[PDB]
Amino acid sequence: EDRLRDYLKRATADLSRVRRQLQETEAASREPIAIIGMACRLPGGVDSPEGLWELVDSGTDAIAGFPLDRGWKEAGFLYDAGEFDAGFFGISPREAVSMDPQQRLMLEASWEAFERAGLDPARQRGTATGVFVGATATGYVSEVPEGAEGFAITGNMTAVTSGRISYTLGLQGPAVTIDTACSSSLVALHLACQSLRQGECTTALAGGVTVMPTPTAFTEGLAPDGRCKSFAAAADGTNWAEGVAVLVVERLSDARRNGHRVLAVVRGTAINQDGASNGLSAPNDLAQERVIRSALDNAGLTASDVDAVEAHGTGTTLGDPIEAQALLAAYGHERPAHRPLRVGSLKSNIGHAGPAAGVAGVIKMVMAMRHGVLPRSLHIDEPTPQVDWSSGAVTLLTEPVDWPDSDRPRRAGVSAFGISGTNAHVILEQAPTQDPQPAPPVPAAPWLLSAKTPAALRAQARRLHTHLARHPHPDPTDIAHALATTRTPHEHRAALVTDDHGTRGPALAALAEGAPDACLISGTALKGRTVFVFPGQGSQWTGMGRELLHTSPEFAAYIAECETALNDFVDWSLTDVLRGTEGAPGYDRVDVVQPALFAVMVSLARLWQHHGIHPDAVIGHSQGEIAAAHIAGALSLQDAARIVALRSQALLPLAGLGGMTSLALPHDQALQLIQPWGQDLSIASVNGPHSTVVSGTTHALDELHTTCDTQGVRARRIPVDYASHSAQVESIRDTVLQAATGINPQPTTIPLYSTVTGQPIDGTQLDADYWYTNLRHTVRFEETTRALLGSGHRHFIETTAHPVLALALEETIEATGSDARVTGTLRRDHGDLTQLHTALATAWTHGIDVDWTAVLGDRRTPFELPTYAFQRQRYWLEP
Amino acid sequence: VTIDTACSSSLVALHLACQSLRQGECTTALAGGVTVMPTPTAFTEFSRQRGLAPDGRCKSFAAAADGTNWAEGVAVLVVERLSDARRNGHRVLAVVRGTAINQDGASNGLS
Amino acid sequence: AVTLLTEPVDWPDSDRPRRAGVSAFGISGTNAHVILEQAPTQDPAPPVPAAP
Amino acid sequence: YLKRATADLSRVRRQLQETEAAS
Repeated sequence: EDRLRDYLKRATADLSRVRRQLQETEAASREPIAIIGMACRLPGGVDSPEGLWELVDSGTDAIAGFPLDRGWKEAGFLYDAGEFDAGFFGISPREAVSMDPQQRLMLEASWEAFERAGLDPARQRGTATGVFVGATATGYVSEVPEGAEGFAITGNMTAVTSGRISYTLGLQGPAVTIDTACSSSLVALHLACQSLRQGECTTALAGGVTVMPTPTAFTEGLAPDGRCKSFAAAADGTNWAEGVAVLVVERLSDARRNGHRVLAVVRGTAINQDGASNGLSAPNDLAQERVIRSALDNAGLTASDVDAVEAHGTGTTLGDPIEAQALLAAYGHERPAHRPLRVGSLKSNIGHAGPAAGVAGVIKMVMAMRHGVLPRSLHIDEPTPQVDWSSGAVTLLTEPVDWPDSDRPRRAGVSAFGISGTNAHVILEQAPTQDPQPAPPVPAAPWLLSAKTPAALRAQARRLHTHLARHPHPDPTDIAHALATTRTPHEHRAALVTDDHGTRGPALAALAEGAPDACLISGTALKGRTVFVFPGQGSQWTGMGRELLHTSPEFAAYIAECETALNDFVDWSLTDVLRGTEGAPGYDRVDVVQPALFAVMVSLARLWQHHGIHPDAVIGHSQGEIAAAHIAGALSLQDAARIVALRSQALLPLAGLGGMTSLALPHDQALQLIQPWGQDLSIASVNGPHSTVVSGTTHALDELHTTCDTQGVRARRIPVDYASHSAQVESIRDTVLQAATGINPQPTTIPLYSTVTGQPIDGTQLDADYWYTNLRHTVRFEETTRALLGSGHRHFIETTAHPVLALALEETIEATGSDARVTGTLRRDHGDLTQLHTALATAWTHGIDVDWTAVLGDRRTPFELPTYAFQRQRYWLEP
Repeated sequence: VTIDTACSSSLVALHLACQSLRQGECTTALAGGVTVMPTPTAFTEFSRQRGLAPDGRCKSFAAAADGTNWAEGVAVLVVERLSDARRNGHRVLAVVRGTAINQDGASNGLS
Repeated sequence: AVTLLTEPVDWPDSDRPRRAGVSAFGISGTNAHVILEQAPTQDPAPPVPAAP
Repeated sequence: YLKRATADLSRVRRQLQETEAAS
């Protein structure tokens, strides 16, 4: 039978899906963990992973004199350990002074590591992000400011070194500070890897920090010259170093799925104990072999699969031989003698960083893998004779060596041992080849930049300019996506909108110096609700929407819907009118301009919503209230299209008998002037403190313009031959009432602030007589603006083809003294994506939240940007 | 591993011991915590923050609650996978069926 | 339905196993909760003379 | 023929359940 063939096909598919789920679940406990971001501050001016690379690549010895600015011969120091941007993290100067520099260093480094992971650290709030820190308590506070005693408690708790990161960034995964002495940061990496492999966290920070505020570790085997001569015959002790090093890790399957760039992969990790060693502080070769083999077993690898080790290599006579013996036994056998394990130690460059040493070594090996070179380990006069180097294939990195990647991925071990006896070994593997579909570019893609202060914004522009000059970079759309989706929008904002070449660079240089530029938009961001403004007459222009119909599929879809709704009440095609096709009527007719403006405003409002802008309220002017009521959910598209189409056709009998004029006078003075004409004239609208429109018969208006010519009053005749909002629309009252019959006025989903009543209105009240009243009586736009400002509205977006009420709104905002701001959508002869992006970037600049993925695309090839330009200040308790 | 997550340290230590056993890293584990106050510092510092009960009693969930108070102690557990306790013939005192750790995140203050 | 133990209460073994949660919160924000369950009830040796 | 495919699925389902329970 045929049923068995159909049954087998669906049954074997279920078996294939089940076996895959079994394989993925079994291997989850040993899944590779992607390293997606890193950050560090280490001796010798190191403040980034590339700075660390440039130090080891150039064989630099960072050991130098003790600090002169701490109230205390050479060692590895962070001379700027007290430099912190307290303002950035919401910390007061009093709280920052009594805060342990280890906590402060872990905050800036963690923010940077998330930025280098291509993650906006602010978008990590509410996520299952864990924080694992290896740290020990130091003598920063044994003298603190008065009242700052509460801050001294949390400010010097080792537990808060991890917890503070989770508090400041709103992370919900566990924050654990661990202390396994000089193996702490590598054990924290192992715990972050276990947490990710158990599904406890989605992402995690793993790192360590060391600060020596007082001279103490130097008093308690030290090298006389202060240099850690790792595995050298002249090895005569270790020396201590200050530092911070953190990583952002994630399950490799999640990094591939989320499109994060993988720097390297933690293939395996293991932790163990020396156990019964010959003394508590003494290392154990058998236990170090056991931890190396556990890391290999966990990685599913053998000794010959690992090319190099970043050894613990402190430079002590006790430790160095023991470690080399364990490396010779665990890694030196069962491998080609001509492919020996290469051994080196970052401690020869900067010193023993204690809790932070292990992850500082992981950062060094990730950079060695990405650069394809194994750098030299300093001060090796000869390989120490306390080791039998002939008993295994293990060689020291006495000079730099190239690292090939043709045959298989580069792999390296990183070790960390402690005085308390707990050991850690991690196995790193090169990031796999990332398979790139090339999406098209978006024209005039805005480049966003922001910072907490104006000085910091200038530094962001300066650093981004230097970054792009020193590095060949991808297309401007990839840089735009990285700036808009991988960086936090702070208070002081700037956007660069241009489709030309040779313009973004000089604009950044102008932004860095504080000067203006044509493509540069600046402003301070705002709390505050948003209002979509829908004017009536005046926003149209011949050719509006035609560029957007060709280049915006979203706008084309909304216009098409508007066309389907208008067809049942109109004898023309909306698409044909907007495009100006052969046979279509133009905007000279009231019955085509009002329904076309309705569709442009509705579609531009839906387009703003598509780009992530959802209005808290909507306001309309005369006809504009039909579009506003539709967006408000009160009127359906078919019902709103009916009212605007039939109401504008009802106006036709009034053609030529009247008009409208704008006066630069307040309402009371305009009403005082209009008196000698009685019902022939009416106050049509009151838009601002010095903007009133008057409407009536074409005879009384010509006489009124003659009167305004005698008195010093600015008066401009509106180009329309209908007297809307005047006693004349009483002649078409029954037809205007018929225009809105058979409508179902529904309740509002977004508040509609009526310009008929000056207050919010229930959508069910937008009945036939309401639409007659809207056309007949004064548009109280200023009063309704004043009500919106009073109810917390600070962003007004005119969803129009050209700004009409922007000056009036700004005039009202100035009268009330509010921080509010106004932006349009398109301008006359500028209805393209360049202008749409300029309006979006301008609105973003004022503090409105734009979904830049809807504008620039969901995914692009990642582009690493510089990290935040911290404006650090000195904070050091003087003892 | 020595854990410091302040007043949740030993319970976080138990969570980690449980996960270490679930991942096969350990066959058996010790999980616990210890507190000795050789100096009177915790009393002088937290009473300044008015976090301590004047009479010294932690009146858990009472209307009269007016602060906490410090105690010294040591408390340890020996844990093992339930399947290994049954196989090894060990007497099971109780089972840790579920465990979890997390963060307050963005709370109304660090403390 | 959460009541304080203002007085001791008997904890019956019948029906299902006894279960209890344990909480520990910290000043640094890291929380912990553990769920304990009663030892399973599914858990003839002749003597050895003069057993030391 | 489908008895072997169904037998394999019954084994894999049990192995998936007991592996998840072990975690």
